Amino acid sequence: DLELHPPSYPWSHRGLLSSLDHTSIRRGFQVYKQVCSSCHSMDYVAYRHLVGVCYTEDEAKALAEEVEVQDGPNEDGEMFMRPGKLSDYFPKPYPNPEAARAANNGALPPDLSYIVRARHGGEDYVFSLLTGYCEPPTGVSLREGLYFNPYFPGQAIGMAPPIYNEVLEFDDGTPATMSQVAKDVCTFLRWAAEPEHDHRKRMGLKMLLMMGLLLPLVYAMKRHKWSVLKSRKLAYRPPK
Amino acid sequence: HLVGVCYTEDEAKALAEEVEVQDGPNEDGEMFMRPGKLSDYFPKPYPN
Amino acid sequence: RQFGHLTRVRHVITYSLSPFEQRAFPHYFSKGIPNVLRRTRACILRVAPPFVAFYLVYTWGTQEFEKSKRKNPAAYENDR
Amino acid sequence: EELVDPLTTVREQCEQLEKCVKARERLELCDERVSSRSQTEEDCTEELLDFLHARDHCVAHKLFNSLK
Amino acid sequence: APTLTARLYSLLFRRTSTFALTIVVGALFFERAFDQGADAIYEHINEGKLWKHIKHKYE
Amino acid sequence: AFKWRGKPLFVRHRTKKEIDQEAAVEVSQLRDPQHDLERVKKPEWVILIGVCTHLGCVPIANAGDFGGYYCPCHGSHYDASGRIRKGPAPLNLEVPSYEFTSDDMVIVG
Amino acid sequence: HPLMKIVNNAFIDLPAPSNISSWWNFGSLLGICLILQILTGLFLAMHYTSDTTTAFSSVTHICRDVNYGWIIRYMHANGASMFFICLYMHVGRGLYYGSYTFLETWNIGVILLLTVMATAFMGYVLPWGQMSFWGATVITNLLSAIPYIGTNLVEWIWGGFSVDKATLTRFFAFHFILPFIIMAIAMVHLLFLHETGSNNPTGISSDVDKIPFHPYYTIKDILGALLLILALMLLVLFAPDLLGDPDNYTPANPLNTPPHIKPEWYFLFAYAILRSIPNKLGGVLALAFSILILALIPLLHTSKQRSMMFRPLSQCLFWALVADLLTLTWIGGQPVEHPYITIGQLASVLYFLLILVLMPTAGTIENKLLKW
Ligand code: HEC
Ligand code: HEM
Ligand code: HEM
Ligand SMILES: CC1=C(c2ccc(Oc3ccccc3)cc2)C(=O)C2CCCCC2=N1
Ligand code: FES
Repeated sequence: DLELHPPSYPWSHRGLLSSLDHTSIRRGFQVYKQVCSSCHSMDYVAYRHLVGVCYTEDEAKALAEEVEVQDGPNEDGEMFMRPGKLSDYFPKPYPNPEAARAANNGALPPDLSYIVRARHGGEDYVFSLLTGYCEPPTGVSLREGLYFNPYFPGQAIGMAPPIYNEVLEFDDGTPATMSQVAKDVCTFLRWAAEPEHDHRKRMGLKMLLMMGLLLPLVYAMKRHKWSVLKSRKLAYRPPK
Repeated sequence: HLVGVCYTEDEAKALAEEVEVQDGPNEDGEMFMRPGKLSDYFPKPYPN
Repeated sequence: RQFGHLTRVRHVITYSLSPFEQRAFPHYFSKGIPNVLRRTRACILRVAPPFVAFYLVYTWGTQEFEKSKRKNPAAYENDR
Repeated sequence: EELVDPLTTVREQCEQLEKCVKARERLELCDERVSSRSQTEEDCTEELLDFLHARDHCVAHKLFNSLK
Repeated sequence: APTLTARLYSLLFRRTSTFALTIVVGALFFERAFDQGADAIYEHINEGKLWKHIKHKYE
Repeated sequence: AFKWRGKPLFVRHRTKKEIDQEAAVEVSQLRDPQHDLERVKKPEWVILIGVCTHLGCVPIANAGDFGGYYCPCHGSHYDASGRIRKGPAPLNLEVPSYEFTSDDMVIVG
Repeated sequence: HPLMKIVNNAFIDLPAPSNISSWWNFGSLLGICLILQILTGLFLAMHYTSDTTTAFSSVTHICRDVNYGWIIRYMHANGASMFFICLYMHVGRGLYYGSYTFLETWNIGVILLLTVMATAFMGYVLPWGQMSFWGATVITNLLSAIPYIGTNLVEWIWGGFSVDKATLTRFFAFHFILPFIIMAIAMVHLLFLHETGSNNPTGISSDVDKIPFHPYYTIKDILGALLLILALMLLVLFAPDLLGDPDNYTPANPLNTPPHIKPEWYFLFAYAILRSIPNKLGGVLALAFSILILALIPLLHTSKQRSMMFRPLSQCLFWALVADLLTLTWIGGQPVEHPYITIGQLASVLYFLLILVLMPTAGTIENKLLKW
């Protein structure tokens, strides 16, 4: 019943004009697909969103095609499966929340689309949750289905450690260590929650530059106009 | 909707109860059937 | 309420100058920074102490909240 | 071949620091307290969290230097 | 001698008719100039991290 | 837990040992003084509106100190009959109006 | 020509005072905020849907898929806050400089505040996140504390026995329209102001020294508009989730209450005054009176000087009232535990004591010092 606030991990995309690491997103997606996809929903992303961010259109289409998803109704009046497409949203692991709580010890694995924006701390919290698994100290006797992680609010998380050294292998030939996985997937879950992130900071730069240009120019016009009054000199001259 | 128009509450409830309709999800995470009720809309003949 | 019907003003003379004839920023850092400072000295005593008092109550209250959140030495100590 | 995570290097490097080992001292001192008592309703979470907070602050300072 | 800024006033923006033509054309050029510059600044700030830098890679 | 009138409806079948446990709890000790019997219509089946009486906050069952539930917001602990034990909450959990149609079906409201 | 003459006497050659500080710029900014909320809001409603099935999906659809939908959303969401910052400046200015002596202008003001509070509250429900749902469920239920009809009043408001799809859809209808009632009220706010003229920082009749609104205050209000835009776009582009709560990105769920439950930042002072009193009805009446006491301010005025410019005791107590509000805003944000309960209790009493007891006495003493 005590708080443990995460630290300030210096991300690639931390500063005011600092963009997302699209190769790290690329790997971070693979971490979702390979590891987090089997348990966790990501309802508000489709394979077309990946195009021009971390993958090409053809590459992203191939990944959609890999998985098979429902479509219909057909002419007979029934549903059938077909290979996925750019327009398909990412496959949900279970049909509903009750199937999740059935499958996972009465615990709902939450949707990872907005998880960074949904929790306090964001990537720092998600990273410290993933990498920060440790043993329960003397006194802390947890029950069935539970694991000790200190960064989680209740100290007793219902999630098995999801990532460990070389749980997957990256296509670009990067050393798949536990903290490298955590880094990449958190860099991806940022993008899932805030895809506007790069474009928004560019607008930011352009806004600061343009405000830097205009504010003195407008202030100069204000001063130029008000000058008449600000320099004026009042002389009282009554008669006798 | 039938109650107070053409039937009583008890009569209308019996007719709802005659037919069986879907409800859920349950705790296992799946759908099941149950006898109909006043709040159930009339069963659609086909799914689409 | 219009220019002409506002009020009775007598024996005043207003000397003005065209904005193109005069400067926009006349003695800005020269005369201004002292004037800004003077204005700051005038107000500070009236304005600041409540915000200081807020800061004291703020940090203290957060400090005392963190103290009360944490463990205490009477929790089952000298009591097996 | 077996692989190694910079995390485990940087964590042991950061565990060197005075405040880390001082929290670690109180954690160990708690562990023996809770162990030596007969039956209690008490734990050593606080001191683990003090330790981890002091450590992971330092971890974050130089962990990402190793990662890409 | 005709000065620097007076030479602009005299021929470019004395009339309000040409004043606007100057602004419009100046704004037309400014847009190309500024966007291009601030894009390049943002892209140099964020070197190698955007898609356009790693696009040749997978294409 | 059920979505009833938008509110959580906590129907609770209590184990034979747990039923007379709450009967074994003494009546003048509670902030809002009530015996278990004056809250329940069938000893095994107690039902409650799952809303903390301090401020609207959904409790969690099989949690807290006693056998009933707990409130996350400011730590109000309840017992298996729904009665308030630990503060800062003022009153016992609100029992709805209900009756049993047959041995298997129950109706609330 | 009948319209231009209205716009002349309004904005072109309206005689303004010569010595008006930047504290009078907030009026024009509040209109710019109102127009910004209207224009952004309209474009959000073009894609937003008010059904509990689709409400969340629609807001995320805007951010993700509607071209530049995100920038419109956060301009609405942070502009809402900028509107409120501007309001609290605009209200305080009048408290300081004695502008409440334009009774009708001020009392229309007091209405304008309340309508925006209702607008923004109902607006916050719309996206249908946890904090939006649970904010409504908490704040609305307060009315059940009313003596004899509150429990009915609440169910009528909701359209059922809880916050639900009935409530959300009407809350959208009320949001989309009440801004226009606000703009209508605001034109009457201005209408009484031209009757009475405008105030200046000295609190001394500036008929002797007037200047035409244009070109002076036109270019000044333009300058101020850029500073408001800057402040908005800093929030929108660098810190869009700063003032907002994270829990509202978790879709709403009536079977699971978030632990740290609260309104948005602009109601936290009033939320803290409500929490101060333990009795429910008392908490509601104090919550109400915290806002509505603004209407008693012109009756509580005592000093023979109008403005606080020449009034030390009043200035200190005014700046105390600001700090005390910032204390209450802080306390409202924190949970209801020690020591925040006692700080909130004292802060809440201090709030009403400054307004009702002290600042009038200060003015009365200030008179006696100057032989009044
Ligand atoms: C099951 C086979 C899982 C895999 C693989 C992953 N997660 Fe998970 N996660 C799971 C459950 C059952 C829960 C609920 C835990 C609880 O007790 O509430 C979770 C929860 C999370 C959370 C939320 C933590 C919180 O503050 O509520 C996050 C941020 C999360 N999970 C992330 C995550 C990531 C990044 C994974 C792979 C890369 C991952 N999870 C795998 C079950 C399972
Ligand atoms: C005084 C004027 C207004 C204020 C203060 C205001 C305030 C708000 C606030 C605080 C939100 C929640 C933002 C969030 O966190 O997501 C919101 C949402 C919304 N408002 Fe407004 N609003 C105003 C005017 C309008 C108008 C005039 C319309 C339509 C014409 C509009 C349409 C919406 C819509 C559709 C949403 C939901 C989408 C979203 O959440 O962003 N608003 N409003
Ligand atoms: C939508 C919100 C509001 C709008 C659009 C609005 C608009 C205006 C405008 C345009 C002015 C003239 C400019 C100025 O002097 O600042 C003004 C002045 C004033 N407003 Fe408001 N106002 C709003 C809210 C309020 C509120 C909430 C109050 C009081 C509770 C109020 C009371 C006043 C007073 C007293 C003045 C006189 C200013 C002076 O002393 O010269 N207004 N308002
Ligand atoms: C009438 C008036 C306005 C004013 C100007 C334009 C307005 O309308 C607008 C609404 C929205 C955007 C722009 C203008 C409203 C009030 C002011 O600023 C001032 C500022 C100080 C002098 C007195 C004064 N009087
Ligand atoms: S709200 Fe349940 S204890 Fe305060």
